[PDB]
Amino acid sequence: DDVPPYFKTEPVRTQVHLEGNRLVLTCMAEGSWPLEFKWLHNNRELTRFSLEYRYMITSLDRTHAGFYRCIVRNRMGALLQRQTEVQVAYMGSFEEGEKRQSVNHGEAAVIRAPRISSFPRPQVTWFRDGRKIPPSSRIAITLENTLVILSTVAPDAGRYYVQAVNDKNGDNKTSQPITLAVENIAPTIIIPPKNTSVVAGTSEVTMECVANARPLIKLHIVWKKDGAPLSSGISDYNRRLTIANPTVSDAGYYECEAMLRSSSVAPVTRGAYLSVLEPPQFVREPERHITAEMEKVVDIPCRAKGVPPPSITWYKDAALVEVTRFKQRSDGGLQISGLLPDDTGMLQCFAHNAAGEAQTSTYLAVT
Amino acid sequence: QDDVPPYFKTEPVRTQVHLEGNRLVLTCMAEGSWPLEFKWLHNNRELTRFSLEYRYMITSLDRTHAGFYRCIVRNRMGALLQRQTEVQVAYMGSFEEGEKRQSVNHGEAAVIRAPRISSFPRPQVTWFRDGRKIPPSSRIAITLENTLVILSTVAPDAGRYYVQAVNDKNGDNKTSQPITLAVENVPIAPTIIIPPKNTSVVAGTSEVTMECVANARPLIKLHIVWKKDGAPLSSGISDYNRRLTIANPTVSDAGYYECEAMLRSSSVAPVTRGAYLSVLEPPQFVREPERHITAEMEKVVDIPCRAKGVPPPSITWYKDAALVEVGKLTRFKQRSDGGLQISGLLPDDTGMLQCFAHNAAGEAQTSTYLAVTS
Ligand SMILES: *[C@@H]1O[C@H](CO[C@@H]2O[C@@H](C)[C@@H](O)[C@@H](O)[C@@H]2O)[C@@H](O[C@@H]2O[C@H](CO)[C@@H](O)[C@H](O)[C@H]2NC(C)=O)[C@H](O)[C@H]1NC(C)=O
Ligand SMILES: *[C@@H]1O[C@H](CO[C@@H]2O[C@@H](C)[C@@H](O)[C@@H](O)[C@@H]2O)[C@@H](O)[C@H](O)[C@H]1NC(C)=O
Ligand SMILES: *[C@@H]1O[C@H](CO)[C@@H](O)[C@H](O)[C@H]1NC(C)=O
Ligand SMILES: *[C@@H]1O[C@H](CO)[C@@H](O)[C@H](O)[C@H]1NC(C)=O
Repeated sequence: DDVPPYFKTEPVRTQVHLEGNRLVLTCMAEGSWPLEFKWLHNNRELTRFSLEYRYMITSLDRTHAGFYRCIVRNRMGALLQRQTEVQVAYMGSFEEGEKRQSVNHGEAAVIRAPRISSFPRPQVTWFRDGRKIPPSSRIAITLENTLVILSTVAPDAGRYYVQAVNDKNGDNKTSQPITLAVENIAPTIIIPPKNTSVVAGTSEVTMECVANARPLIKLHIVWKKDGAPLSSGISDYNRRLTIANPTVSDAGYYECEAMLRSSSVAPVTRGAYLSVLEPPQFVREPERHITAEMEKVVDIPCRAKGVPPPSITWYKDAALVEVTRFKQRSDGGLQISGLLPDDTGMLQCFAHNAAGEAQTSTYLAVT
Repeated sequence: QDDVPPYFKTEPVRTQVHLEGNRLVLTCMAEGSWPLEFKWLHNNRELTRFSLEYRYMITSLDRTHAGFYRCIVRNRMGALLQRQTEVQVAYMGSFEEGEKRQSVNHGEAAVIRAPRISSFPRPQVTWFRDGRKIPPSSRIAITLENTLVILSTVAPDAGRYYVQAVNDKNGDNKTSQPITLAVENVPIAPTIIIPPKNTSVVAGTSEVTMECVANARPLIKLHIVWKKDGAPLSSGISDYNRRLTIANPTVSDAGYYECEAMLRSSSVAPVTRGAYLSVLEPPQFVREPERHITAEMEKVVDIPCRAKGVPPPSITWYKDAALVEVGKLTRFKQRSDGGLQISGLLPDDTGMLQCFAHNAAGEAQTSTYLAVTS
C-alpha cells in the first residue's frame, strides 16, 4: 500500500556473546508491501534484500564480532536501522616468552603483565615463585594488571608470572615467568590517573592512583573531585576511586594527591578527567509525513542533545545526503531548495555520539 | 600466605539475557588463600556443594534455568556472598486463547486486548483486520500492552482481528486466533481510554515511555498535551501524541506526568489523567568498613555501613555467607544508619562480615575480615 517504513523498536547498543552460541539479529520494522530487508556488517552488505527480517548466526566466532544493522525498504523508501555492536567473548594465548627485569634495592619495581588477547579484559592473579601476590601496603596491582612493588627487598627477587581468567567464558591461562633481580625521598606518583570515559548507568567506573613515598608507612593518598575532598568509593589502600552509578554530574577533574603525614614536605598531585557520557536524544523532530510543492523550499527540523553534543547526519533512503540544493542548518536541520519530485522518499536524521546514536525519519512527498 | 581472606576481583552483571539452547558460563571471580572453594546458588537454593570449581556451566539453557544466580566463596578464613546475577532466557510460547467475539456500538471506541502469549521479552505485535495490516492512525491506537483501540468505529471496522507477534530477541514469529468484532447501530466529550500507568525505571536505561490514549467527538479536533509536574512538555512526544518517551532518564526526570486531552477550538472542558514516574538508582555506599578489623575480646566493636539510593536502600549483614541475627537478645545489633554492633566479642566472631545494601534497582556489598585478639 502506501505506508512508509518505520521501526517498531530498536536493537540494544551493545551485546556480548559466547563463542559457539547462537545470535539472532532482527529488523523490527513495519510498512507497506513489499517490506524487504538488507543486512550490514560494519556498514558492508551481508545480504541482498529479502522478506527475511532476521539475520541468524548458528555458531559465533571472533570474526562475527562488529557492528550490525539492517536496511528496510518498500515502494516508499528505505530506512537505516540504528546499529548494534556484537561482541564475542574469547581469549588467546600468552604471546611473550620468559623475560628478565632489574631494580635497585629500596626502589619501586614496575612489572607490566604479559599481553594476552582477550575480551573482556581478563582478571589477573600475580604469582611469585608459585605463590599468589595479593595487594598490600607495598604491593600495588593496577587496573591494567601491572604489578608495582613500592619498596623492593632481596627476597622480592624471583620468578613472576600471571594467571589470567576470562570472567565471561571461564578461560584460564598462565603466562611465562618474568625474572626480577634486586640489585644493591619526597612523595611521588608512579601510576597517575588516566583519562576515563563512561556512559551514564554503567553502574561502576574507577580512577586509580599508585603513590610512593619514603617512608612508606607515612604515605597518605587524598582524592578530590574538582578540588572537593572525597570520602567514599575509596579502596585498595587509597589507590582506587570507584563511583557507583556515574551521572553527568559525576564528571569532572579527579586528582590524586600523594602526601606524607607528620611531615613538612609538599604533596604531589596528578589528575585526570572523568567523562560521563549520555547518548543522543532528539529535542526537535520532523513530522512523520511531509508534503511540499515542486521548485519550492522545505525546512526539515532536527535538533538533538547529548553528552558530548551530538553531530547530525542526514540520509535519504538509507544513503548519505551530500550537503548543491541541500543545506544543513547550524542546529542540524535540513533545507532542500528547488524541490524536484524525485526528492520524494524517506529522509532520516542520525544523531551520533561516542555513547551511541539515535535516529528519526520522515516521508517527504513532492507534489 | 595461608591467611589471606577471600575477596572478589569483580562482580557479575546485574542482569543478562540469553537465548534458549545457548550455553551459559557463570564465574565466581574471587581470590584468596588455599583452599579457595566455590558453591553455587539458584534463587538462594544450592546447586552444588563446595569445590575448587569457580565456574557454573549450563550446556543448553531453557526457561526453567532463568532466575537469580550467585556463588559462595570460602577458605580457612571465612566466606563471602557474591552479588547475584539475574539470568533471563529469551523465549516464546504459543497463543493460548482461541477465537473470540466482541461487540461495540457504532461511533464508539473498540478496545481489543491482544491474545495472551508467553514470551520474554514482550513481543512486538502487528494487528490485522481480515488479512490487512493495521498501522496506527488518528482513529487507530496501539498501546504499549499491544492492545488495539479503534477510537470511532464504523461499519467496515467489523470483521476478524488477529495479531502477529514477533520476539525481537530470537526472531520467533507466531500468529493468534481471530477475534471477531461486531459494530452495532444503536458528540462525545473528550475522554481518556488508556490512562498513564505508574512506571518505574533505573537511571541510564536510555529510554522509558508513558502512554495516554484519548477519545473525543470530533476526533479531528482532539489534541493531547503532555506535562511534567504541571509544566507542558514539547519533546519525546510521538505516536499521535499518545507516547511520551524520556531518553536517558535521570532521578531529575522523576515526578508526576499527566496526560491532558483537549479539543482545539472548542467550548468543552479538557480531561486530565496522570501517573508517577519513578527513576531508580541502585544502592551506593557512603561509609564502608575497612578491609581488616581487629578488636579485643569481650569488648564491643562498631562496624559501619551506610548506603544511599532511590528508593532508600535496606541494609542486611552476613557472617561467613550466612545471615546475621540482629534480632533481640543477640550480641549483634544493627544501628539506624545500618552499622553493625557486636558486643561481648567471642573468638568465633572471627571471620568474614559482609554488608549487603539492596534496592528494587539492585544490590551492593562490602566486606571485612574481623579478627578478635586474645
Ligand atoms: C585528558 O583529556 C584532557 C581534555 O579532555 C577534555 O577537556 C576537559 C576540559 C574536559 O572537558 C574533559 O571531559 C574533555 O574530554 C586533556 O587536556 C589537554 O591538556 C593539554 C595539555 O596537558 C592541553 O594542551 C589541551 O588543550 C587540553 N585539552 C585537549 C582537548 O587536549 C588532558 O591532557 C588529558 N590527559 C590527562 C588529564 O592526563
Ligand atoms: C501509583 O503510585 C502512587 C504512589 O506512588 C508512590 O508515591 C509517589 C508520591 C511517588 O513518589 C511514586 O514514585 C511512589 O511509588 C499511588 O498513590 C497510586 O495509587 C498508584 N496508582 C495510580 C493509578 O496512580
Ligand atoms: C588454571 O590453570 C592452571 C594450570 O595451568 C591451574 O594450576 C589453576 O589451578 C587453574 N585455575 C583455577 C582452576 O582456578
Ligand atoms: C510470520 O508467520 C506468518 C504465518 O505464516 C507469515 O505469514 C509471515 O510471512 C511470517 N513473517 C515473516 C516470514 O517475516
